[PDB]
Amino acid sequence: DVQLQESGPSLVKPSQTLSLTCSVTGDSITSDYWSWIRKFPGNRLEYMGYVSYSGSTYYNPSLKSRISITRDTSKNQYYLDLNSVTTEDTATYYCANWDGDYWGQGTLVTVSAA
Amino acid sequence: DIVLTQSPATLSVTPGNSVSLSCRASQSIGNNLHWYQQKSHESPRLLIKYASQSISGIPSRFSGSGSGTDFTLSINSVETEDFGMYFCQQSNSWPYTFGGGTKLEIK
Amino acid sequence: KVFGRCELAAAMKRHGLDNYRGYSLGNWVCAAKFESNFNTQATNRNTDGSTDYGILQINSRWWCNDGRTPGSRNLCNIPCSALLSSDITASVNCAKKIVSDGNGMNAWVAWRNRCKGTDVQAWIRGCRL
Repeated sequence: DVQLQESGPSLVKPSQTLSLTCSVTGDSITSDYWSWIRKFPGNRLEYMGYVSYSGSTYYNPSLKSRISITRDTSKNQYYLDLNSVTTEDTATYYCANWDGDYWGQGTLVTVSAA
Repeated sequence: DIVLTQSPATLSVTPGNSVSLSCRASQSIGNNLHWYQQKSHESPRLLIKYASQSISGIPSRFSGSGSGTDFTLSINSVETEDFGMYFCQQSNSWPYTFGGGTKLEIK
Repeated sequence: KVFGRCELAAAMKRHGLDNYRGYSLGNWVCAAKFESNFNTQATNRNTDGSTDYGILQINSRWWCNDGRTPGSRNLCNIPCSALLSSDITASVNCAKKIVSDGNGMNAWVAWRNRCKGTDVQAWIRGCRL
C-alpha cells in the first residue's frame, strides 16, 4: 500500500527558502497527483498547491508566487520550496495525494529570527 | 476565492447523541464539497467526498448531504472517537479552500 | 444505458459539472455526445492495447485499471469496469481528476475536435434542468 512522509528542517530564518520533502512508498509518484497543505496556529488550513501527472502545477494565489512544487521520479519523492518566508509561514506542513486518501504525518516548521 | 463558512464554531454533545455540522459556500460549487476530520497531533482524514459519497473504511454513522451552497455533515450517534475538528473543503474552483472548522467536544 | 441529451445534462449538473474548474456544463454534454454518443457501455480498444471506457471514454493506460493494458498507471485509482455503469458517478469522479491536470478537457480528443471553440452552451439549451 501507499505511505507518505515529510522531512526537512523544523526551524528556519526569516527571508530564507523553506524546503520540505515528501517521500512516497508503495507506488510510483508518476501514478497520481501530489499536494501540499498547511495548518496555521489557529486551526486554519490552507491548500498550497499540487502537481499533476503532466508536470503542470497549481499554486494558491495567497502564496504570491513564492512557491515551487517539483518531483523526482528516481527518488520517488516530491518537494515544496517556499521563498522569502516570514513568521506568517510558521505552520504544520502536510503532503498528501490529490484524492486526499493518503496523508503524511505532518511536520511543524517554525520561522524565527532565532 | 470561494469562501466556506462553517457553523457552529464549536459543538458539545454527549456520546450516543447525533449532530449535524454546517458548511455554506459563497457561490455554488455543485457537489464539490468534501469533509475532513482532524484530531490533535494528527493529519486530516477524508470522511465524505463530493457532498455525499461514502469513503471505504469510514464508519457508516458519517453521512453528508447538500448541493449548491449549503452542505451538512451528519454523525448518527456520536462516539468518543469522533471528538475533534471537522473541516469542509471545496474543489470546484482553484484555489481549493477550507472552511474555518467546527470543533466537536463532549458536553 | 443511452442517455437523452437533456437527461445527461441534468444528471451531470447533479454530479457537479456545471462550471467545474472553469468548464461550463455544455462542454461535458458535448464531450459525451462525441466521445460515446451518450452510451454508458461504450468501449473502444486502441492500438497501444489500451481501451477507452464509458460515456466519457476514459483510457485504461493512464486513468483506470482493466488489468490488460501494458504501462497502466491507474491515475483515477479505479477499475475500468466501474466506468461502464449506468450510474455515472465513477466516470464523473474520474473525469474531474483528468480535467484537473493542466491539459484540462484537451484529454478528450472528440471534445477537442468537435466541441472546443463551438457554442457548447447549445448542448444544454431547451432542457429542463
